[PDB]
Amino acid sequence: NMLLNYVPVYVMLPLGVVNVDNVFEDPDGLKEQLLQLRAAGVDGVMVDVWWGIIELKGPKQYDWRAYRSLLQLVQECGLTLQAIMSFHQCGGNVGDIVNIPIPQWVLDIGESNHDIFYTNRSGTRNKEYLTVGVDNEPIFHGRTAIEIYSDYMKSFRENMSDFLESGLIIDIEVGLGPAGELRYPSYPQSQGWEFPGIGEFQCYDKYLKADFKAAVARAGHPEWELPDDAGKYNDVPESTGFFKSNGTYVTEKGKFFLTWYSNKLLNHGDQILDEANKAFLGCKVKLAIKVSGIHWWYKVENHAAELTAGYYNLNDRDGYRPIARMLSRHHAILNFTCLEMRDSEQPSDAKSGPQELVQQVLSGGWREDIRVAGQNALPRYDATAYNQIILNARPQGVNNNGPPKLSMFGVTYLRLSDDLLQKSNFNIFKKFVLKMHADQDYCANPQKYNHAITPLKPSAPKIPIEVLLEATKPTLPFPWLPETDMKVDG
Ligand SMILES: OC[C@H]1O[C@H](O[C@H]2[C@H](O)[C@@H](O)[C@@H](O)O[C@@H]2CO)[C@H](O)[C@@H](O)[C@@H]1O
Ligand SMILES: OC[C@H]1O[C@H](O[C@H]2[C@H](O)[C@@H](O)[C@H](O)O[C@@H]2CO)[C@H](O)[C@@H](O)[C@@H]1O
Repeated sequence: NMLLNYVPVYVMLPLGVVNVDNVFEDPDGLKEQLLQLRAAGVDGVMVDVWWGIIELKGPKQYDWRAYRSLLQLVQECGLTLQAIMSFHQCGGNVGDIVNIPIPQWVLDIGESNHDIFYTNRSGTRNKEYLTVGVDNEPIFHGRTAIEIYSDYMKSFRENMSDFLESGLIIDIEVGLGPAGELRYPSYPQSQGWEFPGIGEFQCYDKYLKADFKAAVARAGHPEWELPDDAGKYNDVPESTGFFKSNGTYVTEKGKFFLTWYSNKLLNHGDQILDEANKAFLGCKVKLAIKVSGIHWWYKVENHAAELTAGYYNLNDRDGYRPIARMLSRHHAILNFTCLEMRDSEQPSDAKSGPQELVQQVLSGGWREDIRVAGQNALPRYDATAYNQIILNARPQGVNNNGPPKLSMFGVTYLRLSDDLLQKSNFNIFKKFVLKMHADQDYCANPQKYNHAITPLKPSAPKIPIEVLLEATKPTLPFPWLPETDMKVDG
């Protein structure tokens, strides 16, 4: 049956649907929009559950009331929900039209200890997320950063228990860094970064610097220092000593640093996911993390932008499959957030390969036998964008005999706005939804298309770092069709 080819579609809700004062501002307005989505066959919606709004007053001072009202409305509108545990700030990244800082009480501690923030070589502190350096430092009124995240998710589970039991929440997206993505804030617009700048390493806070120094000492090179020839945010790779041909990134010193830098993210994610598995154990939901799509400079040997973000990906070293393998022990979903771009849409001087990057990441995930989901990186309303998303959703097209050999677990569309609802735009979006559903009508029971969700099982045993890194072995991607067999153009 064709339903086996069905890929669910979710729509992101506006940022700030619940304001900084923890108030569900316009219920009636959202309702009408939500009903529009329901009639269009949309499967569900995605929302940020902002740490800065909920635990604002103080440690463990949670107020879940506004979010309970929101979930109630979504449920009433016949939609499922993807809940993001947003432990980051809204404001300094593209599209952030509202300002939502992390909890003030955490920022107060940051006033006396500036090193709890990601820091660049110049010493600029980025306050949008707590550095991985303090994940296990008990400096937040007795708790470590990971315990804060853990306590938050547990409180969410217990306070939204009725919604979880009724099957409203489809998956929990665990925020692991800037914009909720597992990465370093290497391209901060708030510090002047501009596409296609290579970005900057963010390992200069005292905790990470100390860890690095101890690490190189144990490696027999106590004199090694953090990169000091990597240039600045808006530089191009060839103008730096670190990324130029035969540069530092290829020396023993450089390879050690890059391995150390990227391993911190793998462990950061693995440790917090452990806490997430415990908090939602037994619940009928799946866990997911977000991986950013850094396509600029992907076409040059150095992959500079990926490297500064923490993805140690080179033409001869797969820096994404290790993440996918890590996720397998948690039975988690890899949500890749750059699914709509085509290489030709990028300026030539950016050496951008979003199409190839997508193929590499998705293939790596299917290779490791984990579920892969996606999302468009920038707002798009045109058919070419939707057609590219549909292609990536089912790389080899639909199968009339049974399930397609390759398919994504779901796609989340950014974002709900008045522009999307405009007659012509919404008309195209409806066709997009239809094609994602493989020409089938909206299907309320996920079991029908083999998406039944069972109780969350405890994570499998810890996988040693050396085993995760075996996944760095380059592999050929799965074959992609030149264009989808389910085009919106009709
Ligand atoms: O509301 C979810 C999320 O949206 C934005 O982050 C997006 C970003 O805009 C995309 O380009 C891509 O990177 O995926 C991100 C994660 O979904 C907000 O900036 C972020 O704060 C927010 O959590
Ligand atoms: O900010 C991260 C995103 O940067 C680029 O997006 C640019 C886009 O290329 C440019 O035309 C527009 O004016 O600004 C946006 C925002 O910087 C990348 O193309 C995206 O993949 C990144 O997510």
